[PDB]
Amino acid sequence: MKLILTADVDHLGSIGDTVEVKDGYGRNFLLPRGLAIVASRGAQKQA
Amino acid sequence: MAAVCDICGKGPGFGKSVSHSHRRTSRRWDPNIQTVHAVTRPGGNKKRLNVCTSCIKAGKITR
RNA sequence: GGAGCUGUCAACCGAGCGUGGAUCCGAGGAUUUCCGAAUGGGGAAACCCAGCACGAGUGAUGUCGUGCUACCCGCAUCUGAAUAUAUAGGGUGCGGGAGGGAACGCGGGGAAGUGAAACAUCUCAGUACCCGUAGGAGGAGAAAACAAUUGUGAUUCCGCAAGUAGUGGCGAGCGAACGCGGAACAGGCUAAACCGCACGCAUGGGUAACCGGGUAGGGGUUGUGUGUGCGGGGUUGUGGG
RNA sequence: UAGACGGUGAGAGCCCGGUACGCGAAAACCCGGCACCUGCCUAGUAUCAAUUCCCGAGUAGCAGCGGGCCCGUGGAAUCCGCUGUGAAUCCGCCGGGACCACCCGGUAAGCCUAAAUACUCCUCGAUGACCGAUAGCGGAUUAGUACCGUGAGGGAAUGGU
RNA sequence: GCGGAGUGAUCUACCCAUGGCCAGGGUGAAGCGCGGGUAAGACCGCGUGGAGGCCCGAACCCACUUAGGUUGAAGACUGAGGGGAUGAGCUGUGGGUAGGGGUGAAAGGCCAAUCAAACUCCGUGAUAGCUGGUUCUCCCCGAAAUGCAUUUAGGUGCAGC
RNA sequence: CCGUACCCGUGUGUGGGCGCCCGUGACGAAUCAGCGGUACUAACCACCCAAAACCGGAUCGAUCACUCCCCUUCGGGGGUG
RNA sequence: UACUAAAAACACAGGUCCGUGCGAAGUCGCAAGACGAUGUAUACGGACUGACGCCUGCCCGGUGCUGGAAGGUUAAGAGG
RNA sequence: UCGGUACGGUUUGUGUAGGAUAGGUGGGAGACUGUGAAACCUCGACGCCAGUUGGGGCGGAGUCGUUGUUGAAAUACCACUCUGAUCGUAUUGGGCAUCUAACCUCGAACCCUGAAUCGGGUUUAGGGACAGUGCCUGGCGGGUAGUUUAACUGGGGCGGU
RNA sequence: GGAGCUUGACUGCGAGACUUACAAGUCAAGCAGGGACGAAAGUCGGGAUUAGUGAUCCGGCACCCCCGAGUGGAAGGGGUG
Repeated sequence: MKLILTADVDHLGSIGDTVEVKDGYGRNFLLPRGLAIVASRGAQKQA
Repeated sequence: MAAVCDICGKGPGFGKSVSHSHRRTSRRWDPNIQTVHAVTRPGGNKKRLNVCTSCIKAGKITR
């Protein structure tokens, strides 16, 4: 699952850095909290 | 826990079980339906939803 | 339409009607107890007992008459708890449904008997039966198809190809297509790049090249991107936008 | 243009009701002509370059367990469903019977689509080298009655002055 | 006899809730009281009182021997004798369990007179190497019961006639 | 039906009684200020701990540093100060 | 054992053995959900035997149960 | 933590060789010492105490090299050389532990129920990436289902064929 | 029975018969190739003959381009042992 990280996470890194999620960590941890977004066109919004 | 997918209509398949001797009998291929809570917005009520895994991969994904 | 009627079963009586158009035949219309999907609630169906409103009645309770009130789905819409948004739910209002229907069809389910001189594989059969769900017919459909260089150019249905090729404890038996020849032949609409709106989310909250392109000025103001939905555009294979 | 059947006291063209044939619609209703009503369109065609973008996504394809296709898992295509992995947007994709290359055909993963076709409970008309009351549906007669069975259901016989 | 879809627990099997009945006699337990003894007891003899899957014996309920009936008065009875009869009881009302399943103090019985898998219908016009029946006549001709093979010797195939 | 009873409900009035409005009987608070509980608690006090920092005795060692005598192969010790 | 057999059959009390630590095991149900039980190891379920008295001997080799997992064998999958 | 795989990487066992503890060796037999040394020592590895090797003083500047006595080197620049062992390093999995975040909780409290012990939800407490559930696969499996279980036969059976 | 050399314990055919329900079995002079034996003429297509075995389907091995799902190949199939 490719997300754009919006808040610092030790597992992944800094805001907007990268993503290497094992398909589910984001599904039930990040997305409920709002710590990252779906990398659809946020890659365009960011760059 | 093989109920028809609430958001697709995916039901179970019916067919045969070919044994070694080709002797047919009746079996059922239930879809892998898992129990999740239903959320429509941030901080939602978490109702309940019996949903297929393909939608867990993409669709009404809450937690 | 026209001179006789009061139905029939079974027809003996009585009493009336009929040229002013009876009886009778056809259409429309009103009425239409009670039950039944049965729907105000209940229930040994054809029973019982209620609520609301309008109205009738009594010296006054009783009583009566006519409407309304099942459930569910969807739509509109108010409030929208538990906790703060908020939602589920609740409330109001507006539409539809259930059940029947001889046969036919579609989708889904799915035996045995029998045959195989036993018998499981196979068959009988995707039959009998069942469930869903319509229609007057349905379903299917407008090529990500056939053939293999004569090339054809949506579907369906009948007859050939044929009981062939082939498939099967190569046993019982099952059983195509290509193509030819007929009935009938109509093919049309959306998504998307993009453009412009409404709304949603960040940034710039004044630097935005936005405000119709551009010419020359102007304001420096919500520029930009991105999510939902609306409107244009486009819908095709010698590829088209 | 009436010899179709039938009825009438025994076998009817000319006795009757009828047929042939020709008339006949206030009111309702199906089809149908016309008007209103309704609704689409201020052109995208011609040309060229292809640097840019699109052409149906948890889908197709692949592997696994099955159905069905002449095709019983066999070397097994294509089609369908289930579970995990999980593509592309035309220098693409699918198919042409494992499969690779070349060639060819065609562009899936959205929708609607009349005709040819299947059936007659039921309603007029018509026929029949079909029976004529132990036959025809069981039901020409109080018929799915009487009757049997707690019930699902079973299920009679009787015509002629 | 198999299968599918249905029907039935009003007789019967079992259970839950609610009621009634179980005449009348008899023996006479625990506990209690009295008196004796004993330190206190064990303990003994009386009385009250009245328990028992107790006794005898009617209704009720079972159905043991024998006689009878046996095309029966009756699709399971009767007469005369028997057992239980305050309990694991009998009985009515209303309710549930339904088929390869139920129930069962178990016998493989009972489930609408039938149960080693109930009944009606549907598939069904099922099947059967076996039995049974096959409707009028004439004329000519005229067999075998033998071999080979059989999941076969009571059938069939080829050959022979 | 004769005679004698009983429960629910409606009303007609008859009279007495209650309260309703007025009134009236009864019930009935604590804020403001003084005092006590020391409850919290500045300052301050009792117990003991680190009693911080600093000073001191002892202890040895295969540590190091200054000195005595003996040994040497020149590289360490001994009792010690 | 209605409708030929009421018994030397059945059944209970008692006695053993096995299972279950609780929406328990078992059973009915595809699952849900019930019973078991508004209970719970001195309870409950299953099997054999059948008051009381005396007693209940030896063998774990076979076939089952239970515990272990040295070692062998051992599918799919991963890998290939 | 471990495994396994790979990598920047190296290294290791007395028949007989005896101043080369080498199953095997070379894009060829000097890197270097004077491009701040061997060696005597030490002991890390080695360590059966053979001497490879350096953990380390040295020596402050070669014992050596086709010196040959192994197989021809005294593996020194060079090729990764049966590479035990092994630095860490790409990968990978297992196992284990911990953690909470999906998920479960007929565990509690509150609420739409003032008509509810079902259900659904909020918050809290506790289990926990387990279990369960779907796919695939192996195994146990008369609890259940469909059939077979031969014939001849001096009747059948046993026996024998 | 004994001995020398040898592999005909062959290939491609086989008129014509017996036997028999059928399948199946049995015998075959003789022809061609090529060759062992034999001086030659000639014999030999297993054992002195009669038993020493088992149909069909499916599958496997070697070989023969026989076909090859558009084509060229391939798979698979086909043919002989």
